[PDB]
Amino acid sequence: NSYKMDYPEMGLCIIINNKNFHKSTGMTSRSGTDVDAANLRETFRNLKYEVRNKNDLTREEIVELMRDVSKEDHSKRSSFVCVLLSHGEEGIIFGTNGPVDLKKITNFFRGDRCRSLTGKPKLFIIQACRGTELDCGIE
Amino acid sequence: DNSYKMDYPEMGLCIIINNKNFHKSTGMTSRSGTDVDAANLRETFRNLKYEVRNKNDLTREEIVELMRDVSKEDHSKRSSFVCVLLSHGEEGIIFGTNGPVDLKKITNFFRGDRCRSLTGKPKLFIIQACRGTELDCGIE
Amino acid sequence: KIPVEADFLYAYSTAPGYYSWRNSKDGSWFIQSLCAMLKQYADKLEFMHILTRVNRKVATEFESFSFDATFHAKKQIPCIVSMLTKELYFY
Amino acid sequence: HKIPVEADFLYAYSTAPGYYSWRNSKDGSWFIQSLCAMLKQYADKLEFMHILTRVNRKVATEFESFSFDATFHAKKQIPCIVSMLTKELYFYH
Amino acid sequence: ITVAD
Amino acid sequence: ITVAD
Repeated sequence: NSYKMDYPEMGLCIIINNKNFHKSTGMTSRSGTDVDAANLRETFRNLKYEVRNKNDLTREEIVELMRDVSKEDHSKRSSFVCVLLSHGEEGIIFGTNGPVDLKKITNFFRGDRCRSLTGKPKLFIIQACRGTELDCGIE
Repeated sequence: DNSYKMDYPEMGLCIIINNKNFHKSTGMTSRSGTDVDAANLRETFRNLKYEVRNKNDLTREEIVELMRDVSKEDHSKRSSFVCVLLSHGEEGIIFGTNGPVDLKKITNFFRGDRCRSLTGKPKLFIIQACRGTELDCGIE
Repeated sequence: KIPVEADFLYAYSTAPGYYSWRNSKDGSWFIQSLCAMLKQYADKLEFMHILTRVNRKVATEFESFSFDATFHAKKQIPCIVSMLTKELYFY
Repeated sequence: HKIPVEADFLYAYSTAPGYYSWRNSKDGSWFIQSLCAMLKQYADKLEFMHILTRVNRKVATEFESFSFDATFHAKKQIPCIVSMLTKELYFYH
Repeated sequence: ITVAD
Repeated sequence: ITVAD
């Protein structure tokens, strides 16, 4: 069958849009991510999500943002969506000042750790490098 | 165009690697029950009309070589390609009967630039193997 | 052109980093469930919906039974990894 | 009667494990560009898993890197669905 | 009985 | 022009 989607609210959509990093880090400013973050906002608004844009967070504001969202009462929402736009590498997202483990962010939403979301679809859209291999195509 | 062209003359190969017995020097137990799996896989994919080739208790050398040879056959008249690995493993790693093999190496034989007779056709890998040592205790 | 990594589908029997479970006489949870679900649906259903039904079966119907309490009452969720570019039907 | 704790997560990566992810300096990233378009087009006709498959085909077939750096030029991207869901997911009624 | 892989 | 993330 299908997940239940006839709850009162469709659910939260968190967009974390990091485009400017600290100089001490030496990764580039990510141009166009605003175009991304705005496209996301409009699309999920049409899917009836309570969209929340956040911009340029430290690796610690990210953890703490996510922890707060994990302890909200989701009992009347159908699903949960998170989008992350940033630099990365396999298993790792970059706050504005350095890396965060992906499993750390997601662990707040485990079945034992976020009861009001147990049994409900938790979606995670990640725009970030997962390393440094290049695909040269074929044909 | 939204569906893989599946009415090629053949469905394709279904390679089953059934590693049940490992050499003690690896420190891994025997995999009681895997024969039931290898046989359930055979009958099920024979009804889907694949050319199932069962293989048993391969070393890490045998597996790399089996995969290499299969990727060099002419898959021109074949719709898709299936491969089931039944074994111990860790993350990224599957076990021959004498040691670990990186998965990336089994699959890379079938990259779009490395096996042209399968370019643009679906290449499926079913993996029954452990990926680490964490335990899901669940939630009621 | 297409990416050399496109059109692979990896059907993992368990979440990244976790044990996978096998019954000593019946087979592994994943392969029992995959074969049941293909026997039932390979002529009505796309492949991802079959494997999603494999996830529900494993996730809700199996619970590990072991004389070693460390390994007992444990659960498994399978892991579909799709770099496929089209849908897949077995007819 | 419980369920695994990692169950009902979905991970929609923009790219395969180990690889660069491509973004356009004016138009935004290939993946999010293609995701929003496919969601606009198909979320009242298609189950999510199939939408992301279309998103795979859009990125796969229609995008190719353009760089003044020959190292990063004429390169491709395949996105990576990682589903631990247990039901189908529809956005309409 | 159930075992690990 | 297209850049790496």
